[PDB]
Amino acid sequence: QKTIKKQVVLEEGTIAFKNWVKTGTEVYRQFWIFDVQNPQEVMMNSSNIQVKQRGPYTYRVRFLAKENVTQDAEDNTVSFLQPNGAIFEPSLSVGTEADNFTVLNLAVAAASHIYQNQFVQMILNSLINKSKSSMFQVRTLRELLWGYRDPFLSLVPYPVTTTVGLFYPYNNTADGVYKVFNGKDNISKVAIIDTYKGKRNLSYWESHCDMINGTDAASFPPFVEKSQVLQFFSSDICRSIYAVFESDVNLKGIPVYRFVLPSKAFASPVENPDNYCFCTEKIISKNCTSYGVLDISKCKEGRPVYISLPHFLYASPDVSEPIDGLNPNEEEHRTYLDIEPITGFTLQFAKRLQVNLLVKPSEKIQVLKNLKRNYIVPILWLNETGTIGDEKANMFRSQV
Amino acid sequence: EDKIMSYNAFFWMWVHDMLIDSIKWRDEHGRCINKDKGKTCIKGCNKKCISFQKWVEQKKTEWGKIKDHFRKQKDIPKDWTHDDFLQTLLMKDLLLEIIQDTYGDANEIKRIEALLEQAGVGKDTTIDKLLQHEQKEADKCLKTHTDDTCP
Ligand SMILES: *[C@@H]1O[C@H](CO)[C@@H](O[C@@H]2O[C@H](CO)[C@@H](O[C@H]3O[C@H](CO)[C@@H](O)[C@H](O)[C@@H]3O)[C@H](O)[C@H]2NC(C)=O)[C@H](O)[C@H]1NC(C)=O
Ligand SMILES: CCCCCCCCCCCCCCCC(=O)O
Ligand SMILES: CCCCCCCCCCCCCCCC(=O)O
Ligand SMILES: *[C@@H]1O[C@H](CO)[C@@H](O)[C@H](O)[C@H]1NC(C)=O
Ligand SMILES: *[C@@H]1O[C@H](CO)[C@@H](O)[C@H](O)[C@H]1NC(C)=O
Ligand SMILES: *[C@@H]1O[C@H](CO)[C@@H](O)[C@H](O)[C@H]1NC(C)=O
Ligand SMILES: *[C@@H]1O[C@H](CO)[C@@H](O)[C@H](O)[C@H]1NC(C)=O
Ligand SMILES: *[C@@H]1O[C@H](CO)[C@@H](O)[C@H](O)[C@H]1NC(C)=O
Ligand SMILES: *[C@@H]1O[C@H](CO)[C@@H](O)[C@H](O)[C@H]1NC(C)=O
Ligand SMILES: *[C@@H]1O[C@H](CO)[C@@H](O)[C@H](O)[C@H]1NC(C)=O
Ligand SMILES: *[C@@H]1O[C@H](CO)[C@@H](O)[C@H](O)[C@H]1NC(C)=O
Repeated sequence: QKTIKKQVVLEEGTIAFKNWVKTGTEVYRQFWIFDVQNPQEVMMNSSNIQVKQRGPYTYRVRFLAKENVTQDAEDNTVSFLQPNGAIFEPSLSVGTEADNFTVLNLAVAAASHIYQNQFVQMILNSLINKSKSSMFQVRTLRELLWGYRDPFLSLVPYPVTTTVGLFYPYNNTADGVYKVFNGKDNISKVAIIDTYKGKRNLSYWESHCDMINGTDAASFPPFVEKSQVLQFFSSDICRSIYAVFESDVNLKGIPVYRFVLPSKAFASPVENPDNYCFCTEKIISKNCTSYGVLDISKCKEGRPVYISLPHFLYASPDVSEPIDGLNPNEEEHRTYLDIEPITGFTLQFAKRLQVNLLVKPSEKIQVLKNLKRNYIVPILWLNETGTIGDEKANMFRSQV
Repeated sequence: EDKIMSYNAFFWMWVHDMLIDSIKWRDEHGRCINKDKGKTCIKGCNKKCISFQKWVEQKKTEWGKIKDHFRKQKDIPKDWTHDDFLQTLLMKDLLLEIIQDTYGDANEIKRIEALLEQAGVGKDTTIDKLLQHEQKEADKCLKTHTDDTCP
């Protein structure tokens, strides 16, 4: 408790500081693509989307040390930018970054979603057809994930971003500035985010749903209880969320607490009244009664991105209704963090999310004119995971 | 602000009907309104050159009012003006595509394409260029067919 309250502080020389600047754990991000089996049946006859999952396609991520690390002696905060990098692991993958898949045409779904002005839709329709773009396309893994110049967007006469991709941009970018408490003045505050980009709120959501709560989930304040709700901010889903105690687990001789992401975080205001301010509209959500999805369009420049759990785990039956081929499994598709309760350090985790795009019918865009319903289209799902190294695990029980 | 129907519906209907009327001037009174080099005054054509001249001014005025409501749209793409917007929309190839998609008459498109080709199209848009061309044809009409009973 005494040696802990000092080696847990985020300042130069402590065990938490070295592991904070650059983690001893190798982090991998595995992708599974939802390969569309009946693109023409969906486009022409408004049938269900038959998908086959293809993966894993594995990348080593979060291997870069934190940058522009600057302590503020006044408020006891420490600032940084976390640089983004992904290195492909052919050794750990089912195929090459060149593998082809039939997937939703991202630019078509997004432009149709964003531009509702009928004169604009008429220009866009002409451009979609001149570039012979359609509701679905064939893309390599490298393109779908990291970016491609869209042939339709390239023709748009008003300013648009012509490069499209699920994680475009990624390399050479950095998430921040994060300002976190170093815990010098009070250990119960170590690593909790003070501000992210100079604010305490995201300006994405209304009321309490906009708050930046907790740490980055790489560690939590020390002396964690089983009764504790752990709050944490995840910039990739653009909101703060929480984890709750599940079971006791032994990781390489280290007694840890397994915290999970509860289905309730994903519930509608019908099951969970606090989630009202995560409901963005009243049509797709069916008057805010659908659940297990998150419309993050406000943080994605208006693009109709919907985040969910893999295979729509913990989701409303109406959300899964238009897709054939999914098989949700609690054990397989949930998110969990294994936390060492004394230090508060995350020694293992699996962050499992699915990326979807909503596509609606259109009166003017011919390529979406035959649609008879809206679709929350699963694009891919991922498992971002890391486990403590054997050496670090034995160094942990000895030095801690 | 409101037209007989939605602004979008009205806009294309007006554009279509004016293009059709421009063709119907030749289909009905082509003995008067033509591009024939041979400038011989035809009896009773003067009257028709005046009605055609009147129509051009009526459409020029109607068009001004339509452009004015277009410039009042509050959902146009960012960093793009209402005029670049209008101009893109009325460029010959897109104009003919929208008309065909709405009316489904390919031959009507053939006639319009011919009319625009002969107008130097095939005060800023295609419609404006055409209404300017129409003003010159009705002026040429009156210079040839100066009197209802020539001379
Ligand atoms: C990241 O999360 C993935 C999804 O949970 C996970 O893959 C899944 O791993 C389990 C094994 O742990 C596989 O299930 C196995 O279950 C029985 C019993 O051994 C076997 O009969 C099965 O054939 C299978 O091997 C899941 O099938 C597998 N799911 C998929 C879609 O691949 C990853 O392993 C996690 N990543 C890391 C590196 O931990
Ligand atoms: C890890 C969670 C974040 C998920 C972000 C996924 C982003 C998908 C965006 C696809 C691009 C669509 C085309 C853009 C066209 C336009 O903006 O007009
Ligand atoms: C020592 C390495 C630490 C790295 C730990 C990163 C853990 C981040 C956990 C965030 C989980 C929340 C996002 C997933 C939500 C979802 O499934 O939709
Ligand atoms: C669409 O439905 C019809 C039957 O109504 C069928 O003949 C056709 O093959 C279907 N289209 C596709 C692309 O599957
Ligand atoms: C971080 O540090 C570098 C040092 O070369 C500096 O030039 C740069 O401005 C800093 N980055 C940001 C985005 O503030
Ligand atoms: C990102 O950077 C890594 C390391 O330099 C490289 O292996 C990878 O190919 C890059 N990704 C893209 C999409 O260029
Ligand atoms: C993907 O398709 C392109 C175009 O047909 C092809 O060049 C490439 O080889 C394909 N990928 C694989 C893994 O074969
Ligand atoms: C330490 O911080 C927590 C909030 O993180 C607060 O509730 C607590 O009262 C603080 N303790 C002291 C001794 O100031
Ligand atoms: C963040 O938003 C909540 C509104 O729910 C508000 O109470 C809080 O003061 C805001 N934070 C700051 C520092 O503006
Ligand atoms: C953030 O924390 C406050 C205080 O506990 C809470 O009222 C709010 O609902 C939380 N917001 C999110 C989005 O978790
Ligand atoms: C459903 O929407 C209507 C307004 O369209 C509203 O009266 C009703 O209370 C909403 N129901 C719920 C439970 O949100």
